[PDB]
Parts: sequence; structure tokens; C-alpha cells
Amino acid sequence: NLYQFKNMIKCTVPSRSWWDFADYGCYCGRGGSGTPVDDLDRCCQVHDNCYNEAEKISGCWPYFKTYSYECSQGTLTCKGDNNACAASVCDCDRLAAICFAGAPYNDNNYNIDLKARCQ
Amino acid sequence: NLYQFKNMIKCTVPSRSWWDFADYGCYCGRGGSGTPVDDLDRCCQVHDNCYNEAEKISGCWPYFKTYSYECSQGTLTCKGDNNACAASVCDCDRLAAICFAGAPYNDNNYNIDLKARCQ
Amino acid sequence: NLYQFKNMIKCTVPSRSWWDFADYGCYCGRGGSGTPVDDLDRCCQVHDNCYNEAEKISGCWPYFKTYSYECSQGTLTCKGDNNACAASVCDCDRLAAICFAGAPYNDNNYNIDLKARCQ
Repeated sequence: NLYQFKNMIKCTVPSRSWWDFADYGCYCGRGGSGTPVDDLDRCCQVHDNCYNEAEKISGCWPYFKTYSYECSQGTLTCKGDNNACAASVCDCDRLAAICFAGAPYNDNNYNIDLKARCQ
Repeated sequence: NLYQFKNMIKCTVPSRSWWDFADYGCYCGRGGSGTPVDDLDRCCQVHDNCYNEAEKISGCWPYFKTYSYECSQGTLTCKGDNNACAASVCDCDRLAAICFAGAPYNDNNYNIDLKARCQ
Repeated sequence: NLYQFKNMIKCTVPSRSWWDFADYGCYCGRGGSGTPVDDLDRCCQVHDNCYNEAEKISGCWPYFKTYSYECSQGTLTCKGDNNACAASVCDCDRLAAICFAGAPYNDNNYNIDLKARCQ
């Protein structure tokens, strides 16, 4: 679910606040249109597409689905004790947190003019 | 629930991204104040007033309530197998999707200055 | 849960729309960074820090957690029939509603430029 996602980002990017990734570029937080403005914005794009596919599973609502995982000092792991929906969602989240960790964060791409910068 | 509403707009307005209607005018997405800037903004205002009514039912939280419906090729239907809350929310959503479908989408009314344009 | 919080602000600040507090300052709605621009923005900051603490309880997701409370003519009360998570979240919400009620609402701090105004 949304809270567990927030907690994965904390695992991999402890230095940053979850709020920083909530309104970044064209895909982080909101977004589904434009072109990723940068690497991090692309991570968000990819996570978006990932959630899309998980939704193709009946009764799978990504932000509401609680899954089983563990953060062990910068390391994320989704557990086996998850159903199809929980398993797919945890992997999307897990991969987005890792992506956020190796993508540089540009301040100027934070809280941008969607209309002006996103197709 | 929120995911099912997103999927209704997909049913009727396949050509557009659900994110397009997430920050449009004064009422789409956010909003509850101003005067609809256009037809589509009005749809959103009506949906909002519809949700308000649905909340008058004890324990009815519109964005969380999962209902039963079906999209069959541009055609929406709310099923009978819904309790009062589910039934009322599906109706609000189903009507907003159809509204969105016959209301023109103006780019400039996307991601506008709320303060400047909404009372 | 999120709906119940909305209804608490209605109890204490009937005159205002819940949407007014949804994008105010640096912490109302979004936010977790900057410095409260004003009293109300501080309320939101405190609520935020309150939610953080409540999350320290296993399985406690503040916006999803339904609690038991009552608004009795501008008066909020959290009931005893709440588990630890419900009890802690209701308290955060109840205190935010009261805070909102005694904090002045400045129009210009509504829907501001986060980048420009929030560190």
C-alpha cells in the first residue's frame, strides 16, 4: 500500500523526505503525460506502467494493497507470503525505491509547471 | 473506489489519460470552490455534489468504497449486487464518465492558477 | 480515516471548505519541507509529525484507519472504543481540527509556489 511504498523509499533514500518524490517532474506523484524530464522522472514513469499491469489482476488496487516485505539496512525484499496482487505490487515498489536511490535529484524539477513542461 | 472511477473514464474516454482530468479547472481533482470554468469543469462539480450526498449514508466513504459494475465497449452499468453506499457511489462515477465523454477538453484549463481563477 | 478528518474540520470550521486546507502553505495537503509560512501552516506541520508517530505502531496507516469519534456542535471527542492505531490517529485529527479553528486563514498562502517558498 501507499504507506509501505513510502517506507521503501525511506529504506533506500533515508536522506530524503517522501514528500520530495511526491511532486517531481511529470510522473512523480501526479503525471501520466509528457516525457520524463530526467532519470528520476523516468523511475516514476516506469513505476506508473508497472502499476498499470498489476491492475490487470482482478481486484488489484495498488495503493490499497498491503503486501509483505522487509527493509534490512538499505536492502529491500518482497516476501513469498503474498498473493498475485500483493506480489506484483511489492515488486513495482521495490524496484522504484532502488531506482530512486541511483537517480540524481534535481531541485528545479520539483513542483514544476505541468502544462508548460509536460505533453 | 478511486481505481474503478479511473477505469470508467477509460471506458468512455479511452483516448485520454486519467491524469488529464485530475487537475483540470476548479473542480476536477481538487476543487470545491469557484464557478465551473467550462463544461468538463461542471461535470466535476456535479460529481463532487454527488459524492457529498453519498456521504450522508453512514459509513459511506466514496473513494474507498468498492462497487460492482461493468464496462462493455463504451457502455457503463452499475450492478444490482451493491449495498446503498456502493450503489450510490457507482451511479455518481458512471454519470461522471458519461459527462466527461461529451464535454470538450480545453488544454488551457489544465493545471490552472486556482487563486487567480477560482472563487 | 481521510473522510473522518475532513468531517472534523467541518465540525470546527463549518464556514470553510475542506479544499481550502488541502493546498495551503508548505505543509497543508502536500508538504513535509520548508518552514511553516504561518500559524495554520504550522498546524499542518504538527499534524504531519503526529501522523509520523502514529505510524510507529505496526499496521497503522493514518489515512486508511477508521476510528470512532463524535462531533457535537463544534465539539470533538475521540471515543474509547478505538484500538491503539485508531486512538492515536483520532487524537491527531481532533487536535488538527481545533488548531485550524483558532488559526487565521491567509488567502495568499493558498496554492503557493512550493519551490520558491519552501526549503
